[PDB]
Amino acid sequence: HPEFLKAGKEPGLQIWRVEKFDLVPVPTNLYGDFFTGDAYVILKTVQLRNGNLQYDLHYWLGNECSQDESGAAAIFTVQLDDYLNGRAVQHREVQGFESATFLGYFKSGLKYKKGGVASGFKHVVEVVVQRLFQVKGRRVVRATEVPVSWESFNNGNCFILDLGNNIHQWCGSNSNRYERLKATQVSKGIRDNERSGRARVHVSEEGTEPEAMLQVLGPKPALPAGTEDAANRKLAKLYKVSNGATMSVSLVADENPFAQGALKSEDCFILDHGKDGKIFVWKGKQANTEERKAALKTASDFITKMDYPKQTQVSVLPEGGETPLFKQFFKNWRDPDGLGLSYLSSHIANVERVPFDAATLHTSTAMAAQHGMDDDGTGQKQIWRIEGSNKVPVDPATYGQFYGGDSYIILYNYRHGGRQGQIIYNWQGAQSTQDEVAASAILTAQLDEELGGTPVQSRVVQGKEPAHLMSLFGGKPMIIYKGGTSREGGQTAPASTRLFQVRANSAGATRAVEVLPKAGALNSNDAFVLKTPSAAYLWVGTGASEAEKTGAQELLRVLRAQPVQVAEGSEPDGFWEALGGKAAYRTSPRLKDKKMDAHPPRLFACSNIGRFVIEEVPGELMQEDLATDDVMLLDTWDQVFVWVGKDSQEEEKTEALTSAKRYIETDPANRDRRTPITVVKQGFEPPSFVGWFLGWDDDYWSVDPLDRAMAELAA
Amino acid sequence: KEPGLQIWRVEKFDLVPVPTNLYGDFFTGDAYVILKTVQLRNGNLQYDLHYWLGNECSQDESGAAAIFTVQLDDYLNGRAVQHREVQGFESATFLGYFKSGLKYKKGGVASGFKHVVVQRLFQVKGRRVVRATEVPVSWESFNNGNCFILDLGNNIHQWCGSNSNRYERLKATQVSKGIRDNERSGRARVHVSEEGTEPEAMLQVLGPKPALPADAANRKLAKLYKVSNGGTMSVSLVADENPFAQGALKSEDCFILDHGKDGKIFVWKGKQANTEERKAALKTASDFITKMDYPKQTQVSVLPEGGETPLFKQFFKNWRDPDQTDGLGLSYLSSHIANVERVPFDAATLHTSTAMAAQHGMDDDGTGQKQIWRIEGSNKVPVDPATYGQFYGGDSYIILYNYRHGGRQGQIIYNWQGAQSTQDEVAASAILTAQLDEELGGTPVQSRVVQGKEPAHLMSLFGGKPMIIYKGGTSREGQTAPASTRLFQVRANSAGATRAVEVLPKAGALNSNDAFVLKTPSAAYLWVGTGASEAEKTGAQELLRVLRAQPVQVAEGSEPDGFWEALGGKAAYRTSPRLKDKKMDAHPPRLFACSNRFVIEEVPGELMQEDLATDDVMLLDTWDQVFVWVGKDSQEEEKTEALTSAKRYIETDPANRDRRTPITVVKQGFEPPSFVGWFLGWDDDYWSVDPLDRAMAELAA
Repeated sequence: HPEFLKAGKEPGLQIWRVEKFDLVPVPTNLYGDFFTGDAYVILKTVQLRNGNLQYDLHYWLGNECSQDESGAAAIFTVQLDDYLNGRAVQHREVQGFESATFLGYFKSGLKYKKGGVASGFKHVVEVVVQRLFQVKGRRVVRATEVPVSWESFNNGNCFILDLGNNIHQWCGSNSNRYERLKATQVSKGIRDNERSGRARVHVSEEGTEPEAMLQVLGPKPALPAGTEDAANRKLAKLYKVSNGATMSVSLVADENPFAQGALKSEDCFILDHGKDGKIFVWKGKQANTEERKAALKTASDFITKMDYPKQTQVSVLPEGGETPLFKQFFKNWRDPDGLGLSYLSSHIANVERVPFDAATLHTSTAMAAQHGMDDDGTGQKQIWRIEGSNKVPVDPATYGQFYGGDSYIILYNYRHGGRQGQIIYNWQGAQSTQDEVAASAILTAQLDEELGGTPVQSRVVQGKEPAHLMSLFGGKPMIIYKGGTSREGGQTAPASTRLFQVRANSAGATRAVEVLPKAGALNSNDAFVLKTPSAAYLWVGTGASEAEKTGAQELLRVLRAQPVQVAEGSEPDGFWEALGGKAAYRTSPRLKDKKMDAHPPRLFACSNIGRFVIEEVPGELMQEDLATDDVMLLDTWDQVFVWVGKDSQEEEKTEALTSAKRYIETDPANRDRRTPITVVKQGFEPPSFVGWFLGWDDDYWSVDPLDRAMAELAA
Repeated sequence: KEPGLQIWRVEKFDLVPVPTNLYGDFFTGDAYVILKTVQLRNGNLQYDLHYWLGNECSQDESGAAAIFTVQLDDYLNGRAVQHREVQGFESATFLGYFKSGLKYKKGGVASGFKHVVVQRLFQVKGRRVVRATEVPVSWESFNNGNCFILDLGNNIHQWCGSNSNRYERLKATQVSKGIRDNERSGRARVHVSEEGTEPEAMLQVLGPKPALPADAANRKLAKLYKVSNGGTMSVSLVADENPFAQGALKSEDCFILDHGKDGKIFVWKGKQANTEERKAALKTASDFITKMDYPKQTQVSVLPEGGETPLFKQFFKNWRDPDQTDGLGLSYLSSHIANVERVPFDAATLHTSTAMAAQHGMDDDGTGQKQIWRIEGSNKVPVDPATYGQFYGGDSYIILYNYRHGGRQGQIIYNWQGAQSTQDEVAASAILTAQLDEELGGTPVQSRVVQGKEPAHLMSLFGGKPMIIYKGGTSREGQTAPASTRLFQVRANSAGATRAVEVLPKAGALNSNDAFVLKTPSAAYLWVGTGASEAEKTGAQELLRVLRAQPVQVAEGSEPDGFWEALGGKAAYRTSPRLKDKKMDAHPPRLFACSNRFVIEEVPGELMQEDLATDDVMLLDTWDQVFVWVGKDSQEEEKTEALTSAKRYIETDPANRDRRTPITVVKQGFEPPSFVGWFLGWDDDYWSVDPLDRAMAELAA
């Protein structure tokens, strides 16, 4: 096709409308307008850090779309992918049920217009206009063209009466303030993109309609009320498809942590997630082109076969160009092989990576975010141990040591930019008795309130310490003992033979974590420390580095022993006697600075009818999307931030921790239950949260966001 | 207990709450218990338990109140600092709770009067501590130096003597206004007047007006006794002379720090003293007051081991709490700085936060225009700009600095006095300093520095190059030869900048916190202690570039043995870590008025611009520096003794302060940022209206 040669040559967005089995370019100033009676093809091109080009191929089906118009669109998708050499990821998008990736392409929102080719309508920028859009949606904004009549309105939503030179935006009496804010975007969209600027926008609500409005629609009658999932979404299954060349499927894994090696390069599989709205088709590199080219028809037969809604999202992925959300259904997925990985998520492609440099940290929110460090860790701090129902100050000589039968609270003073903040780390030991971890959690909440509700609150449980917590002790390592307690009452005797993994972080800080002394608790990239009655070893891995060694060295200074250095694979035998054998340890290195590519951040909104629902926020992360009446989650991989809007309900405010946990337990990746949670208050966000938002503004909430909008680009 | 302040009146062996809007009214016939609760930055609660005794108080409710305070100190786990307060003689801490002064009312429980048709008369005395005493309704109560209030209920009549002072009339109006707002819930009019303008209402009740009427340098020496049997109490002197050894306080005993010549005695309870003896600390202290024939009003503080107040601790040489370099704060947090937000130093943002400037002694980044002269004979000689930042200890210099902070510029004259300069030359620099000041409008700040105790902001004036301070010799030209082996100490400030001070090359002159440099005939070391960061050793590097020698970097504890011999051995030095950030906690800033016999009076409570009296000379004692604020209408003698007044404040201090402490003279209307930044609520236009003219207008009526 002639358009295939214009396609995917630069990074960007291309949209073609399927027009009697031809691809016809949509005018760029009109991207995001779609005709309900038509089908389209969308190609998104991402630059790949290493200069290569990556392709997301969508087709979009309108509700009034003909069955030949949708078939043409699917044919073009298979054949465009083929022109780009199967390297692309494909998406089938149905109106109103589009995927998060697609929705992120459209910042001003989506508009669904009445008509299509069959009825003789076109995108063509002399405007005699009389449309009406019903605007709905909170994070994803959709304006649906509707009949121009009061019977189309309701007190819940915002409506737009487009009269050409004047655009009338009208807000329901029950329209929420933030919804009103999203609707102003579609209006300026009409003003700036369709009218090239020369048009004026008018805002009103019930009982304030201008005469222009009342002329077109008539006297206003009385209006009814608006009408707006669950958290099953953890389980998934996997099938092997057959006879792409009439379809039969074989179950290949029934629970969810999946064996990567069940993906045999000679076949095609279907990752089923239909109850959360998604199915994937995985194409083996050596599957026969008859089956590779029927992937989408395969997918729809499978959707019919299990009786899922026809709106279900479908993607097809080529072996080796898999997406993070596909890869996360599998145990320990790793690429067989540069900068960046398989897939670079579009919403984070624009982010410049910033390596760690401790001198300029106080200057970069991007460094603070990308490395999880609010400051060098050298500020003032206080450390307590819970004993019954009281905080008991820790012996300051032992700051940096933590016993796993205890629970601690650490109040820490951070400075970044020229700004002060506080963090309250609540560290919950693995054998801390349940009455004490609970008291430690309540004592943490009270301390936060006694200090004005502004300190960040971070729950950590032993073994999954956040990076910033390790950097609090000078250059000394955080030492984490398996059990026992430092309370004056019950000193214990430590174990016979003990083993300490000593890992380091982006900043050079170390933590020494006691693990069971078995050979299989070893990792290639860290230093370790064994202690027998006889001798005291300092083992060091091929991937270990010096600060792992400097760290493991002063651990032995505390354990009152003296080292015997040992390199990997070149071990004395009294050593691997001291573990009850030899087995195989973890050798595969760590993602380090590729963690952001493998697990990009994700922003969700979350709510509690007695059921927990989460709705993901598409696109680049923007402060604008932090609704002050909402509770949001920012899922880094290493940690989950919970951002509490000032005007959220107090039942949701005090559940913040539980919502994060319920989010983590229902994750289809089988997330570590110990993953740290960090609650953060609107107006007091720490650097390691704001760094992720290009365009954070510190006075943003000083003027109300809706009052700004209805003026700043209004008049 | 949350934070806040709670007052109960002791009524027939019972604790009865005082209505909170009447806090500050005390019946002269009653006794009261007062609990001040403060929050400690780490969230913890800190308790100050006072009981207060009116002059007309029975010995029985005065004993009831003492029972209630020891028993309430019980409920709070022996953690509170306790105080006995006697009418007219209350501690500074106590008086800082009552912003509008105290009121001493006639009556008590025995005569049947509570706090709950009015015709009383109050006499108002006092300038920093305003006390209003209820007096008989009659011209016989009046005099011409004080202010009086004739409370007629719906009308309140403030009357000012002709010889009363303008700032006293100011404090009287806070009393009047208080009565209006608190006792009459806003619904009353205050009527001010003087002699001859008495309204008819006043002359109707008082009749026709007849013709009317109109100690320091001791506080330095104290002693310390051991207490047994607090049965019949016996004591034993354990130290007789001011600076006390922390060790003398043993945990099994109780001690009485005796400052009776200055009106206070302390009781210190150890953790391991038996429990009867501790509950008797009030009674112990009283008998000690009897045995020594001290006035019955002598103030009494009882402290628990580990929660001692910073005044107490300053009677000891180098108090060091066993644990705290870590944690927020220390033993005690003085109530008046308990609201102060703590800025850490950040040079980009310094020009915005006067609070940062105060809290670290830095009026600006140290980079403005400067001129430096050296004193030869009786003249200033411009120093070689290429040698700026070097100072010889046989010279004295003057340094005129141009500072900008906020939107505004100001200037500081530093007068550096070398420790070996000749008396005539150092005295001449002081005369010349004050002359450079009079010539620049009288407005610059003048700061006197002695060699070896240089203030933080001065050692920030020289790019990133350190201040180098050689012990002897002279920049004038006759320069002589350096000593064969020389030891240098390199300290850093909170702004990163550093200062290199030559010391005697010995062992006790090492300091774990600092970089050092030692030039022997042979080699050249760069000993870097455990506590020294990277600005300390990048300081010590260009001192090696000026001495034109080359280094052999040595860390602490692990030193080649020719190092220790170019010293003459290895003796014991200081390992202590310095307070740095918690300095403000150990030594909170106090504000004083002085008059030169030399008398000083502390100003209680939160530091308030309002307390800076235009006809006064005031001392603001931060710890690293004494400010003397000079009121634009004080008398010329007071103005010209400002330096020597400060110098006398320092010699007479019980802390045995360092005689080399910097002194900084400051003029009303021209205060530097590192001074205004201690007064939250500072206003530049404050003096653009007479403070009494403002207050008698819109504040009152």
